[PDB]
Amino acid sequence: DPNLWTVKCKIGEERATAISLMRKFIAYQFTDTPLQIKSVVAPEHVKGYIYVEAYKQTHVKQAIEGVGNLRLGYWNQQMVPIKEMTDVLKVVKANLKPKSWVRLKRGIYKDDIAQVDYVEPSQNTISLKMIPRIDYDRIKAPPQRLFDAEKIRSLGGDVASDGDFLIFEGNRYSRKGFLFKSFAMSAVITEGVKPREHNFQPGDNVEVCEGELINLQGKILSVDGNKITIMPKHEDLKDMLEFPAQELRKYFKMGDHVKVIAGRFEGDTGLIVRVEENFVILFSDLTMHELKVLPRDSGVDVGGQHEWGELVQLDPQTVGVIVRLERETFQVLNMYGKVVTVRHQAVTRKKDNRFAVALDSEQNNIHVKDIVKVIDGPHSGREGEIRHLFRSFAFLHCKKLVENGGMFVCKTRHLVLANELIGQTVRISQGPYKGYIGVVKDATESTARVELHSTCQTISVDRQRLTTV
Amino acid sequence: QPMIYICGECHTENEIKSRDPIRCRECGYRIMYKKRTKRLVVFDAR
Amino acid sequence: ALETVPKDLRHLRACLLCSLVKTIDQFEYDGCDNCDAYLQMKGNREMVYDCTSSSFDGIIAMMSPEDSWVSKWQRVSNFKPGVYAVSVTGRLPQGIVRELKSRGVAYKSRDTAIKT
Amino acid sequence: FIQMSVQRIVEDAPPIDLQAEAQHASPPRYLLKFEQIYLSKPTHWERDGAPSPMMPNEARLRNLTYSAPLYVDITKTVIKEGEEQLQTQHQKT
Amino acid sequence: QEKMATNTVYVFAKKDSKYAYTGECRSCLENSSRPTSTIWVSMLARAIGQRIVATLPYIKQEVPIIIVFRALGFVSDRDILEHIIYDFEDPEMMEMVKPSLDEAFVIQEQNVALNFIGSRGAKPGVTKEKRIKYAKEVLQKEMLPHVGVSDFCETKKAYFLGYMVHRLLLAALGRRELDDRDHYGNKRLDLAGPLLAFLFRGMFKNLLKEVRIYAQKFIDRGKDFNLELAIKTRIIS
Ligand SMILES: [Zn+2]
Repeated sequence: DPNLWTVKCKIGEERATAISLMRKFIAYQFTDTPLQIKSVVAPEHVKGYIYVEAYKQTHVKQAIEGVGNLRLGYWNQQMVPIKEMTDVLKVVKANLKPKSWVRLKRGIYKDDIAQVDYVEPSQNTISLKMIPRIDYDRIKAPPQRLFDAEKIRSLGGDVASDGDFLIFEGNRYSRKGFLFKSFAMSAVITEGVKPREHNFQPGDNVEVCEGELINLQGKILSVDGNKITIMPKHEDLKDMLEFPAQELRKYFKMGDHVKVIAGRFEGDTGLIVRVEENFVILFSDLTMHELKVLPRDSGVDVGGQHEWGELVQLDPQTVGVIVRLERETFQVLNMYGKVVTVRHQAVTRKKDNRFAVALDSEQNNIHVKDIVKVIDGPHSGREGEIRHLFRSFAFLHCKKLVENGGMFVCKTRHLVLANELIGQTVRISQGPYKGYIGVVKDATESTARVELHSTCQTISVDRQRLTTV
Repeated sequence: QPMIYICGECHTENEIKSRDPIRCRECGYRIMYKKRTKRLVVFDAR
Repeated sequence: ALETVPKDLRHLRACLLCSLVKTIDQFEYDGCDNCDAYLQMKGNREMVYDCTSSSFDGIIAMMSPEDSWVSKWQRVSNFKPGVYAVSVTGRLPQGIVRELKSRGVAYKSRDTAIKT
Repeated sequence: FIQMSVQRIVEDAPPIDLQAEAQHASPPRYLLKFEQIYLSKPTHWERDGAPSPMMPNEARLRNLTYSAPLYVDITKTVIKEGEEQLQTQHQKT
Repeated sequence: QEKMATNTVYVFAKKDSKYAYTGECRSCLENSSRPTSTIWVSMLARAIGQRIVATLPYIKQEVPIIIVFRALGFVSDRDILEHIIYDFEDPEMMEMVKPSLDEAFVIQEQNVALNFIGSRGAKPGVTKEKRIKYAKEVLQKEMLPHVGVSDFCETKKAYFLGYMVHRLLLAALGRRELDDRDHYGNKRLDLAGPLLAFLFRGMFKNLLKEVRIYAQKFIDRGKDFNLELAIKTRIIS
């Protein structure tokens, strides 16, 4: 049987090389200079070089003569080894739900939270429910805002209304203030959004969830991506076993410190007071406000209308942020910095302006999500993330603050985003240097340094001795 | 504002504005010298 | 001959039966250069779209299949020299396969890909 | 150097004959030989005015390269088929 | 820039080496593209003793001079000695030339000597007739270009190489004295002319080897080509 020999080729022009060698084979197959090679292989995904099937290297060299595209493999050839010749012709070929939330990878809608309105059965795209970032073709010759169909009908351009549904500016589809447009599944980020996966790190205590090895707990020695071959050291066991990720879970007796790796709460820490079936409850270190999370890692009140951290209208003039959920009431941090107790129905849910802009103490533009330092007022010295803005008020969050679930309120002006004689030709009119013309480099209340035009020296004299030109 | 220059070849004072190619309106010569300044110069004779 | 060889890179299609890679002009004008007598796609474009593939991986310029181990592994030793495909995505309909089996030609798949 | 050594260097270089990729279907070449170098005095301007000689002081001031263009005349003679030889000469290349 | 003079024979004696005396003549044609192809004719520094070898360009190992002459075309031995010792009545020359003669009494004809040289070549041929051609090319062009590169210059190259060997023997016997390296008679000065010639020659070859590439890229398809586009005026300047 003949063997395969690597011949280096021009990149991106390997298929054309095989076509030219086949034409060269048929053009000289009856002549006195025959191509004694057997086949030519240029694969689909192997880029840069092709393969010649022959019993000899000299047959390869005398067959590729006259081909310029292989001239970097003309002098020497390398044989594909015998066990590896089948590797030449060898060809190889959850995380997303309806009403879940993803993040688009590109565009102005890059990194924005978007709800999955519809999963396409062909698995090409998903319809996404968004909030548009558009200037309504007025500024174009931005923060998120609700789609005003009357405004885009007023401005005109590419607009087509079909009731609440509307097509605009490149087949952008919108309905009832929200966008509903298909975007590719390869173009969206399906995991870690939190408006399978495995995360195990050496040193954590894990439990065996199934098997004859079930209910062993031990600490992680090492980690791999799938079958972790987690090498746990179980209690009272000096031996290392191997477990696949799917067989494990992150256990924890009550009283140990825990971190929230991913979720609405991620970054927060606490001691777990009670562990339930897959449920785990804990108290945060910043605030004693309760938390219930899954073992691998709700946030909404009973009734589903409101959720912690939301902006509410307390009365016609006063806004606040919900900072504690109770069975009949909320605790709300109002815009003045006081916490009030109100019945769930006594406050109205307020539309948050995610695209709000304000000025900080140094006249910088600040926006929601910005990190600011507090430089005046009661919270001076603190640092926080802007969560909401209203008139002269900013609601901030800092996870280190245990009070009010980390929320606090500051005035925007208490925040910050985290001589005449100089150069004037003078004439010394008194003293030992009298009559010299120079230029004032530095000047004070008393004296001034004069670069003398004549000498190579800068000397200082009194301002009472100088007379300008 | 005027910034009168001097042609290297024909020595002709010719008006040039900012952001224009260095060209002499006659003789096409492309090297220009600026001028002598107007501000006062005081030299000791030492 | 040269009539089997494709003329350009655009619209290259591999056959579903013998993995013969030609352009759509050559399938329209010549049919299959190996087994058109069993398939009869010459004189019909829809027969070509039913009997050729739009997805293929790897090409082989099979010059002498009588003394090729690649033709032994790809099972194309008893064929004619030409441009062949390594992996072919696609399948004939059941009428064509049943008609070939009634003529004594069982349809072996050229999809030799390792699907996961 | 610029009188005779450049001439001998430009003339002793062998002519280049070049074929196709040994066939097309189931190949002629040409010679392209050149000689008789020409050298002109330094010149300076490019697509903005009719070219003018470079003064060395102007080169110093404008950080130009006080260089001179050299020219050759090439004779490419090409044979294809039928035994008909046509040679085209390009002066001042 | 100073350099050692070309086409002249220098007999030196380096202190610590396997050989005592060595005669070199770096050679150049009349400003050819080939660099200084330096050839050394050396004498070992001590059985038999005092064999004469000649390390050759594009040859990995030293080659005894008599093998070089037989490869050059002199089958006999009297003819070879006629090119080295010019007066046969001097037996002191013979007593030192015979230790190199008796080293190579197993090569008697031109082709076996060509094979011997080709085996020592940097690119050893796989067959005999490839080493023959490689060594013939080396003797034709690499060795002693200044005495001539043509169809038949074997007699002139043999005369000059025998002169080099005679010069080495004169230094070995003490009839003459070793040439001085700092003697500025043996030096040459590369002024603007020669330096610009050396550099322009290389750039001109580089220009030609890209005109060729452009020509190939158009004639593989065979439509036509334009020498105006082929010439890359940037490279030389
Ligand atoms: Zn077929």
